[PDB]
Amino acid sequence: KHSVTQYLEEIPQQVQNRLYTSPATCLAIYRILPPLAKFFIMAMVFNENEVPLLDLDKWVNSNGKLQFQNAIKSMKSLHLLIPNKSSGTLMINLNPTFKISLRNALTGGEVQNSFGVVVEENVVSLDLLDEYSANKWETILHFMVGTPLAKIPSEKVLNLLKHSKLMEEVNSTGEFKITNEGFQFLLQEINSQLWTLLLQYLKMIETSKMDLVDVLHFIFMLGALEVGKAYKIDALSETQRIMLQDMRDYGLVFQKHSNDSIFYPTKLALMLTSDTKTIRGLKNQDIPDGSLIVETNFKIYSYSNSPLQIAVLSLFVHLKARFVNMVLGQITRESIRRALTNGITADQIIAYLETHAHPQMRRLAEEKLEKKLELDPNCKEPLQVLPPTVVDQIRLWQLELDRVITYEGSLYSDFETSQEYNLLSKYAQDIGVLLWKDDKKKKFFISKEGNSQVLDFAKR
Amino acid sequence: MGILDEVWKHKLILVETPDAQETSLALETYRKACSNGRGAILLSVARGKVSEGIDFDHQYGRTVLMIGIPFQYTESRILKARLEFMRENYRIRENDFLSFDAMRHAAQCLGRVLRGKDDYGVMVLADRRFSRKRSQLPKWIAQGLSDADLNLSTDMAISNTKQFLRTMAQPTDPKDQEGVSVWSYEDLIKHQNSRKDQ
Amino acid sequence: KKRTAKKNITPYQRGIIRSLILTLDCSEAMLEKDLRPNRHAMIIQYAIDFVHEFFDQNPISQMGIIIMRNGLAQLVSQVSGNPQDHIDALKSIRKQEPKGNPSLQNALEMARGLLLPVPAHCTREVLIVFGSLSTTDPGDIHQTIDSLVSEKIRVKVLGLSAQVAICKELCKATNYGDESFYKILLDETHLKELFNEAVTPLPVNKINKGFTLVKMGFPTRIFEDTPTFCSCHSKLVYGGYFCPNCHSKVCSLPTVCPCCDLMLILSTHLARSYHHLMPLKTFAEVPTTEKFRSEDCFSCQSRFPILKNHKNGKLLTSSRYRCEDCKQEFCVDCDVFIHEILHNCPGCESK
Amino acid sequence: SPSLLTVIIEIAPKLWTTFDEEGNEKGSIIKVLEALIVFLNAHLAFNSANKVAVIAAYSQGIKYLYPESTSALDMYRRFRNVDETLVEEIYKLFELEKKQIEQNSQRSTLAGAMSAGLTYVNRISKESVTTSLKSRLLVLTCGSGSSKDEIFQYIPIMNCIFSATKMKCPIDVVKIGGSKESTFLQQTTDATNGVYLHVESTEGLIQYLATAMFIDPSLRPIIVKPNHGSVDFRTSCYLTGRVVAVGFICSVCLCVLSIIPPGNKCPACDSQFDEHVIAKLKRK
Amino acid sequence: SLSKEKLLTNLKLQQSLLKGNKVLMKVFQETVINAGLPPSEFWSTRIPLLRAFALSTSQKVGPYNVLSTIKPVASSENKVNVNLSREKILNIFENYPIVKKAYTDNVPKNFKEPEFWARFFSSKLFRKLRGEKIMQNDRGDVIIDRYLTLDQEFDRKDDDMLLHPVKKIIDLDGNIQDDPVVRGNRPDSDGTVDILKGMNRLSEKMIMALKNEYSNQQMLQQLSLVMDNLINKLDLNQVVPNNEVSNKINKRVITAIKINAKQAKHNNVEVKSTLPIDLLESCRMLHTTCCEFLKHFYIHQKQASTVKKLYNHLKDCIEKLNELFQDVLNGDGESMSNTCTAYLKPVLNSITLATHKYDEYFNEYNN
Ligand SMILES: [Zn+2]
Ligand SMILES: [Zn+2]
Ligand SMILES: [Zn+2]
Ligand SMILES: [Zn+2]
Repeated sequence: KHSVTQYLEEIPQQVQNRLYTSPATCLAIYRILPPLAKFFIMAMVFNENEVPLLDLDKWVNSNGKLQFQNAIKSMKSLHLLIPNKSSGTLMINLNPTFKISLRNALTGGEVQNSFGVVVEENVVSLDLLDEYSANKWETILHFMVGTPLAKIPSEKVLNLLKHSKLMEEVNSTGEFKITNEGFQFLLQEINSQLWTLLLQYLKMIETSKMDLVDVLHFIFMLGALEVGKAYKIDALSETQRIMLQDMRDYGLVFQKHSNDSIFYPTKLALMLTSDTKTIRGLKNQDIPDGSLIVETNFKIYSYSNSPLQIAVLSLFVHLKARFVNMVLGQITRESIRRALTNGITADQIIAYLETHAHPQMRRLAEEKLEKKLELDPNCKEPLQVLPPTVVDQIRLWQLELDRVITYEGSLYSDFETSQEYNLLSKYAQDIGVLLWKDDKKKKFFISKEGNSQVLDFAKR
Repeated sequence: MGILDEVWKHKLILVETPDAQETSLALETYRKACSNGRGAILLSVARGKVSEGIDFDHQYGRTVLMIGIPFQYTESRILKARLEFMRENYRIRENDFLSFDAMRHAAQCLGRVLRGKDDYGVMVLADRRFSRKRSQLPKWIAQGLSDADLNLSTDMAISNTKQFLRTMAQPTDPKDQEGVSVWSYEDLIKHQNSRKDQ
Repeated sequence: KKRTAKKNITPYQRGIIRSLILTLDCSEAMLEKDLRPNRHAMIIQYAIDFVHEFFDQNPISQMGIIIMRNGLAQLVSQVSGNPQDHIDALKSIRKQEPKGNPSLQNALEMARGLLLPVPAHCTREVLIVFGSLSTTDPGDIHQTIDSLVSEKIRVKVLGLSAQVAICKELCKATNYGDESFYKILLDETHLKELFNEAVTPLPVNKINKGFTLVKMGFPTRIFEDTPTFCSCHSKLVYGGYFCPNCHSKVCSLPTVCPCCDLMLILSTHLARSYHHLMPLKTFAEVPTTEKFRSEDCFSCQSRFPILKNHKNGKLLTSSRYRCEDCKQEFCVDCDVFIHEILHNCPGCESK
Repeated sequence: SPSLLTVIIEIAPKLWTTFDEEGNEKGSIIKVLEALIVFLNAHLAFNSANKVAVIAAYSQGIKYLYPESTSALDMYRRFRNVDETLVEEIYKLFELEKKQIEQNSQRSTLAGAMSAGLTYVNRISKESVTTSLKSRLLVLTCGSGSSKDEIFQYIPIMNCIFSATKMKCPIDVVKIGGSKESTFLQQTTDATNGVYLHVESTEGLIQYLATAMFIDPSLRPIIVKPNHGSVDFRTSCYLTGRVVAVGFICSVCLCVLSIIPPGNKCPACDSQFDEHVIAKLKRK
Repeated sequence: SLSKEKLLTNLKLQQSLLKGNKVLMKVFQETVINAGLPPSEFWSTRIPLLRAFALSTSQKVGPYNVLSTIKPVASSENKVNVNLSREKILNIFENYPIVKKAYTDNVPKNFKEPEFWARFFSSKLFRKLRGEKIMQNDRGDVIIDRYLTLDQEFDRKDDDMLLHPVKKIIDLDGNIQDDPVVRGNRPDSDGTVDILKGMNRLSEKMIMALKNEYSNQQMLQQLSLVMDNLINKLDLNQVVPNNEVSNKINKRVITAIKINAKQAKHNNVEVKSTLPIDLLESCRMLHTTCCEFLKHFYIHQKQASTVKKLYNHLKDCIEKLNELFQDVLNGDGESMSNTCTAYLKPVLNSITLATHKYDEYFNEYNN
């Protein structure tokens, strides 16, 4: 995941404030920050005066300081605030545009942008054009992955996929195949897929007539809530209107026909930020249609099905004869070796199975779950909540094809005496952060938690 | 065989022996053990003295058995002669009379295991020939003996009796269905049948 | 078609204080295969549940646990008022496996010895979870039963799948004759509810007995943290309570002061008692066609009332089970919840 | 982790006048109402769209405000619907006021309010088995005079406490009125792991609210903000009325009595005592 | 069986319990070997432990199964001392005198461990249990055969000693034939009848060994309506909702709250001299039990002299701890002495208060 939040902080500060002028964008980005930062920001928003950092330290206690650093580093990186070495101290305060926009949003501000929606006869039916948006999303997914017939006419969308290198397909020969990007597209279920596509449209649509402030205004206004009336008609910039038409083509806009009307708020824009339920001629009833198969016997038992879904399953398992409720497929080392040929790591698939194919594995994941977390301290043996056997077999296939070991962290030095090194090693063993250590070299390559805690203890 | 070892491990055995005094002693110890904790088994003879007068109440009897069906002609022909007289003097054939006597003794044995209606208890039999005699039995025994309970194997027998014992153990005391089969004090008889004077 | 208790006819007295001495059964019988793991494992699990529950609802009582292995009664938890000790003891047992025959007589005698110190106002009790179909006594039993009833010691037992004559005699004997306490089970859920109904105090129709005022005092929490110091376990504990009279620290509990020996409570225990003393009238199920009342809930706001003429559906019933004194409706969920968890009737509170 | 903050605002027009009587009449409850609306919106925004609920307590009963029982049969705009609906309901309730409303001043239905709110929490939690709701309610009370401590509601409050603890529902309370520490409420917040706030009258709470009435959803690593000590030296003697320390509690009655036993028939349950036991007590 | 004075005088039992717990023997000796407490009252506190122990002890197992079993359920382990060896043999002895007598008689010679029990298998386990061996292995020799002969008439005389005049409901004897003098027939082969008599006799012996018993209104509505209006009067400017208004007021609120956070934070939910720590712990336990005995006695009451002895001892203990604190301050210095004083403050206060209370009561009684 490119972690669009990282792209957000990527952009410079002045354009960040340019975006913060739009209160709805302020709210939407408030939705994204880690909870610690959320709470701290909500504290600061009202008392119109900077605050010393010492208070914001003493606010948090023990065994939870890691999140303090997470929040402060994130917020500084995206520069929502302005640290102030006023008297040599730290006089924190938000980018005041952010503060005022947010406060306006909380109590009836002047955000005509966020208020761009119009209330009228929302003749849009729940299934009404919702099925059409779902069908468009399925069509583009199939065309990108490659179906027997790809009716994907998104010439702009195809150009974005190709130039963006969305999938390892020979666009010169017209191929739309799964690359590392294609593997990720197979991985990111909904939010991941929509996010990758939005980032691709951003990167491709970045040359001329961008108006990035208007771009994000339109995007978040779409994700915020149903603008409905007068959206497409009134509430859009010129380039904003063009981007809206393009998104509506991309499915992310459920604009009605007649090419001129209010905004058509498809559920997809909601899906962009919701991180919630995923379900979308005139028939389609399934809260658990996807009937995948995955047990301890490493077999594929399917009753429920979805053609693109089962094709995704086939992307790492053989197909011989499609059946009524089943499809001939058995997951083996060869089955995942198919994706290993694409170099697909046995990592995304883990959480994928934990999440996807569950419409047919609800009872399976419940019996594996068994609520064996509160019962874990008492009964020390887990009831295969997340199947470890399958994980071990997958790791074995991955190991069979790999043979290389790597570690994260950074090399450390200036352990002048053996006493500091030994005490830090003991503390790390207490906290389980030392990958490896040696007093002879006074060096190691681990996470920064031990150094952080020692420095905090020393300075304060 | 070792068969007796197991029943020893569970309950008590109290055999029936020809001398009457020792028999009485054994029988009373059987009662004393039943009302005590340890379960106790008394095995006796249908023709024998035990079945004649001794009673078997709630505790003292749960599951009678009838290993085989009692018949006499094991021994000599005095029965043959009397039966000859029977056939010539009364229009009764041999096997008819023999079956009649056998079921007489069988019913006499079986009836002992109940005293009131609060009491209860299994009453098994055991022989191939029993299945056709189901009509020879006294009526009130026959009623409880439904058709589906015929020539059962031992295994289904144990299943059924287990279910019985459990079910009867329940305090199934609606006390309003007992106004049907108890005709309570001075009234339900009075009311019901003083009206039934029809 | 209803399954309700008609009326409660001892809503005047219960044994609020208790000293219940649960006695399990760990003997070769409990190893048969009728309950899912066995008799024994399921038994101990439910025993843990019952321990938690009972020490909740009767938070002023004590309890002791007794097993019956190899014909011996081996105390596995002194009579004590701290649930955690008993919980741990049961934990320990559950990993150990039964043997020998259940010696009901020995367990009974050990209990009768055990409950001697319990004072007059406190009430005694035992709860035999008898599993087998026999006993093995080293003495007369009716002797013991007579001694028991002489010492005013009610006993309730929960047989497994049978009825044993002596146990029936036992329950009928100690409980002032009135036989209702030998309930035996026929299903696991029946077993859960068996323990549940064992939790509550136990009235039948109490003989007029001595009723006695009991001295006790309430503590006040402590403040300091580093001054950690304890007078009931002789440790350092970052802060606890003070006996109002003995005036010595005591680790958190409703326990008895370990210095001047008077009972300690806050009040919430007394509040639980109050809840048990004077419960509500059982909520009535309103007539199907004669109600003509509001179409909602009252405590909650549910939309489950009727359907208005639907051949058989409306002919079924009208979910309006409505309490008497406040005479306000309540959907089934609300009535179940009121009569189970919180006993302040919503409407009957308000007037 | 969604949370169901179910405020319980009591509004006694008697106590409302007392609030006008207290200090100056420099502003009616209107301040409190507006601050409550804002705080409610704040919570409604904070989490991932987690519901709310509000109940009142007028002089002659209680009635819901937000969930808006079936009647017909800006900013995110759901804020809009919640707030406008609440205010319409509350104005409707204010129409429900007259002399017959002035009549039944005998009681104060706060206990009914808390109990019903807890029932509501149970309803919502039970229906929404999926995505278990870490719910927690609130209490806003206009602290008035004319009753130093009404006690006829003592028990139902504690029953509320026990229900709360079993249901795992912290219950925070904000008393606005005279410097009279609402003892039962104080024990309620302290026992059920809450927070007590005895503000002065006329300050715009919104700061107090958003500070110390927003940290109870599903956090609890954070020091609560409770006032001075919460002494559990509980109820005064039923007979006497003076707070007891070394209590003397009868029996099955359970009433707590002072060092003054009437010698017989504890004055809440007709139970004559063993005069021998009386002497044993008198042995001091 | 268990009495307060009985457990008080059960000196061997008390010393056994001393052996029971190291903590127990330690506290007892330091309450005794330190010229402290007579054991009598020391146990007078601990009586329930004694009762429990005693009951846990004298617990005769049942006869019954294992008793029987010792003839049936025990036919395999032909090796050395089998399961419950001593237990099984004592069950045998109580179950059957003959084997006990034979084994005793065959102690000075002929070991009854291996060869004794080997020949016993044949002899007894044919005599009792199964059918008459008669032929086959007739190893029932010497003591075995002698005891066989004995046990015959012995069981006979036992059975004789068993005959009650059974109550006339069951009296099969008087029931059979002892009404009439009749002439029947009879037709329904020795041995095994003895087997049946054997099982009857065993059971009855068992049972008998068990019977053995061994402004308001107006202005109210006015203000209410005023507020109702104000609400209805548009208003409700959530912008105007305080925010914090007076920055000063805001600050003051924050001050209050940070003050309270600090104070409640002061609740951080490790001694130096481990040997002195343990010693002080011993002193605390000592003073605790000493005060325990007083606060028992000073409440309860005619054993005034016992209270006097307790009080004198307690005053001695108080002075002892005072000297302890003096020595601690001298040696460990101040910080360690401060920690010791903190650790002992509660108990010290309690004992001092007890002393003062006794002084007050003594003055009251005297004056
Ligand atoms: Zn302690
Ligand atoms: Zn005390
Ligand atoms: Zn309801
Ligand atoms: Zn009611």
